[PDB]
Amino acid sequence: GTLLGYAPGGVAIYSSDYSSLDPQEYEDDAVFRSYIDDEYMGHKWQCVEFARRFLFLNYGVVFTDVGMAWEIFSLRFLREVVNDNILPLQAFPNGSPRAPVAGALLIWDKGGEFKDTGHVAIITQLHGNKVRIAEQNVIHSPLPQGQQWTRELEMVVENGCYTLKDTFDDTTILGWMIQTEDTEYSLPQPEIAGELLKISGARLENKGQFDGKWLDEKDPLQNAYVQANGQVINQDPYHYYTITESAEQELIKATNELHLMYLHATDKVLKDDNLLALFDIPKILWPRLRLSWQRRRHHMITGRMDFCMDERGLKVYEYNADSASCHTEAGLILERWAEQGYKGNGFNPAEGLINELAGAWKHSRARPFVHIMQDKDIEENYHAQFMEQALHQAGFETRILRGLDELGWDAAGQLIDGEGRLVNCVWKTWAWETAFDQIREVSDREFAAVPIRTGHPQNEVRLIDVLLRPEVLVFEPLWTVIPGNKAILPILWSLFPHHRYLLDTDFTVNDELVKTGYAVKPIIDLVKNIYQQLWCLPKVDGKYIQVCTFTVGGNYGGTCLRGDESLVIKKESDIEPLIVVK
Amino acid sequence: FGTLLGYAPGGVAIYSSDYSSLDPQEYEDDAVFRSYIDDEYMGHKWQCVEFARRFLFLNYGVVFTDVGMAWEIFSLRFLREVVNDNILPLQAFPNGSPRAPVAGALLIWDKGGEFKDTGHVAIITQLHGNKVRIAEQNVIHSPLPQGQQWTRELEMVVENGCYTLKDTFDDTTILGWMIQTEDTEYSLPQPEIAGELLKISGARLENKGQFDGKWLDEKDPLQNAYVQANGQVINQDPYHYYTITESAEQELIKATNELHLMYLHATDKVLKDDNLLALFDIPKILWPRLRLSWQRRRHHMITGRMDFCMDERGLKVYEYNADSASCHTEAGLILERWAEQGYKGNGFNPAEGLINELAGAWKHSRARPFVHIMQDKDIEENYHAQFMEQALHQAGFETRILRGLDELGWDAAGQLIDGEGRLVNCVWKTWAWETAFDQIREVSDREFAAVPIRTGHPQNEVRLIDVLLRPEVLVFEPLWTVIPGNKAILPILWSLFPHHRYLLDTDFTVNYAVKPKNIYQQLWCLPKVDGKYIQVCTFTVGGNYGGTCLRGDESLVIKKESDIEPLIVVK
Repeated sequence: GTLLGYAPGGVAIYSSDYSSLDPQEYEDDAVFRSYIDDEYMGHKWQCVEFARRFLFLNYGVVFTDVGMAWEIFSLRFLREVVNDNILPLQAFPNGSPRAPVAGALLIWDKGGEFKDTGHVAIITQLHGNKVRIAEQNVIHSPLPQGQQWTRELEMVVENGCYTLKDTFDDTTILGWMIQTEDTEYSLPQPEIAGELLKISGARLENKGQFDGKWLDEKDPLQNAYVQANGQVINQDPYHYYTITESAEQELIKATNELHLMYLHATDKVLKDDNLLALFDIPKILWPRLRLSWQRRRHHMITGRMDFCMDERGLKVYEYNADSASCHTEAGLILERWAEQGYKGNGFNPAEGLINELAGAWKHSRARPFVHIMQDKDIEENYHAQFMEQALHQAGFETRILRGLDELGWDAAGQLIDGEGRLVNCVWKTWAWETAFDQIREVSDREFAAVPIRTGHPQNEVRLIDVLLRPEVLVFEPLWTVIPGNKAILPILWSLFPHHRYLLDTDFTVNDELVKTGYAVKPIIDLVKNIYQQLWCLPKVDGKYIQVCTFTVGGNYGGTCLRGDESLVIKKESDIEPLIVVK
Repeated sequence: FGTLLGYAPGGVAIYSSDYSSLDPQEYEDDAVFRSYIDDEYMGHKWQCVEFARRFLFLNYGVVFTDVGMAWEIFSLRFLREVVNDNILPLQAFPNGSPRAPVAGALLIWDKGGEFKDTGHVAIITQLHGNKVRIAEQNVIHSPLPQGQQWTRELEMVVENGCYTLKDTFDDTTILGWMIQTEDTEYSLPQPEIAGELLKISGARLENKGQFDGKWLDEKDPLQNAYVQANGQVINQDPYHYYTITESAEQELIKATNELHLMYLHATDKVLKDDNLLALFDIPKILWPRLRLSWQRRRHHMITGRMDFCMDERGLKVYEYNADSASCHTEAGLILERWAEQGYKGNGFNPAEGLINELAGAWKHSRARPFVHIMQDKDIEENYHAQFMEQALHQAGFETRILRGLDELGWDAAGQLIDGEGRLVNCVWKTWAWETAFDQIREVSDREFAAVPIRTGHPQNEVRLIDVLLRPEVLVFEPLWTVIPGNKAILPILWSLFPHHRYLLDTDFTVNYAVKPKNIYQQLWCLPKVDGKYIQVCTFTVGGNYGGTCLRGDESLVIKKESDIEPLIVVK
């Protein structure tokens, strides 16, 4: 790219002339990711990337990384990065009585000059009747000296209403967005047609594509997967499901927003002992759990959100931020599946998974050498190996520890592995709860802190002795156990009452819950517990399908489907092949 | 020395502190004896106070003011939550209290017996029935038995609802325990220092002509720069000096640490509300960047200076300059010269550790390997810049001093560079932030989305604001440090800690000096001591105490030109 100049605040404007590139460079997709310290801004040097980066550097906020600029007009919040605050963002149509202001996002719908993507610019200066903007991927030649705008648009005020005129004539300006609590004159948030949220069944032409060994056993990752499952993804590989590109766009927005909503709920829980007590976490760990949250809220690498998605809308059921899995099936096995038998133009929405994980690890505070800790269990073998691939791609060295036998302490009481190498950075497949169970009887009135071992007769190291060791940096962080506990659903609801992605939930039976019908779930019959309005999964080609999204560093990492003949998906229920289509 | 004896609960290591085996001169000053966890100073290896701060830190994320001797811990009434700097109430209960000791409590010994002058501190690690197990450093000196995570067990007697603990030594005095709780029932009222000990005294040296010639070295660049700005002078009569008691210094150490946190809380309140913030006269265009600075760099302040009124009536802070504080050179170097050249008593200059405290702060900062020092073309700024450069060098940083803005330019990519073409990306400035603010005071936040700083110019003319507000430049002190030194913060401070012993009643309305929309504060004038009004000033370094110095003037109001006065702390 080329530096064209700077918008106010010292924000660089670049040319995204992919032309001057050869396909050999474009093989490493890390060179296209624009970052400011460890915060992903976007793709060099797109319009969306300039807008996030400008808002980030000048105000410390960003907005959900939607695939196309016209999509921004449907967002109703900006994310304050340092504390993850959700700030209200309003939309105003061109011709609005709400005049455009300095710093507003100016959005173009698709069409004309901005054909299929629409566009975004930042309004940088109000020069009387002209509206100066800065933007990327429109101008590609250096700007005059000292000019800190890319284009100037004329604004007309007639009858208390404001109308901007583009410099192009076949385009359509949707309007401007202002971060404010005032909703006067604002557009109500667009609602996706329910029909586009329907999950459809599909069938491949059966030419025996999957009759033999379609996963390669020689690839240790795929063979490890085969050792735990066989040459199998689902019961009938010729059957798969599709969702619309619009549904995926909605899943991408919901994933990002819900992540921030869960962090707010987690913070509300952690600030009140009466709420925290509902999560069944040993009191003795409370100070460390709180400590973890205060300093590592941004250190979560990956999680998984499960939804109910059909013509009625999108509803979250759960968010496992601690021990999420299914990454291998969705990011690797489904790719081989598509390769082997799919020939349409759609795509597997979890295709970008590995790359996204690598970026998270590269921009984390992990140590150079990461010990991967898994249980001696065949499914965990491939999950651990899939993550090891992402770690290596990001530049880390690793050692996989199966069970706890090779761990011991050195003469100074520091944990070491089998090669006598100090252990101080762990990525685990173990659920934290497994570690909690080892000290569930340690009273916080008797002990000042957890009496973990630092030496032992038979050099016997327990899981809890490594995870709670101050010198060991653990992923996922301790605080991640909060999100997945159903005790948080009533809290999430009180913080965002009647949110389009939430289900009415409470600790008591409301009058809303009686009229609506509700499920009683223990901290599971249908009608101390939580009560939630009923909202069962759609049944599609003989199975109840649940839509799942992966979060990676708090952002969307892809989507996959889980299906079952029962109305209740279990951890053993199958991943089903998913293809996103136009 | 430093032998690992075992661990207390939570994985906290217990080390033996056998100094003997080596140098005295170096145990103190060498950075190798300062215990840290990541970037947070824990203590002196491997003392009792150090183990208590680190135990509390690693296990709960909290610490307590780093007082000189264990027994003084008993007088503290709060713990500091490190991440957010919250002030947590801390209560003290005497031995024999109806308030029982809890696991995690600080157990303090007064001086006396086995704990001679220092007193002692331990943490209560386990309540095993009628025993109380503790962990501590600087008592045991042999490894503990395998798997034992306490250094001593002590018997507790429960007679009539009152708990009394018995020590294992028999010539000692256990003051009691401290618990972090908001419940004050059965708790000790915070000790008040007798006013007499807070008096500043005048004293004189035996005049043998020690100051007749050049007592400052003009061959030393730093000392010569000081002389070029002042002559061979520290004050008007170098045979005259002042003293304060070790007890007063102890009081100034505590107050300094507490007041820094209190000012951080008032800063937060200010930044959380536009109504409050508008009172500080900071260009509104700068507001989002100022808040970002506060949010991300609260722990990044390097050094500041608090000015107090101190005498028999108490200790009262007047101001905290967290942006452009000076006097470090006079207090940390010139007074060292002065004492050396003419003082022959047993006391010490309380700002003697200033240079080393600053070096530590820089070493533990996020400053970049190469730091440009930016100063204006002003004679007193020359020596302040060089004093700070010396601390940066000591901490491992490379530097280059920029005087005025002329050598600064932009390369082809519009990035800032110095006269040698090196990229400028980390600056420590002697310039006050307000000087830069002034350059963009007319930039409206209604017309411009952000500050229209230059990234190029017809005559390659770089302004101070074009550097300090550049995203790629990491500036010290951070932009938020402009808030503590503004008088408009005094009423906020008061509202947050009403009737606090170190504050002066101040409000925007009259509840009585009037300071310029006005602030009204209770009258409270500086004491006159040997012909001058004397102000007591402490340096903060990384939020911690870095020393004390005195400033005096014939007038009741000390000015920046006011003289630093030789200061000795004595028993």
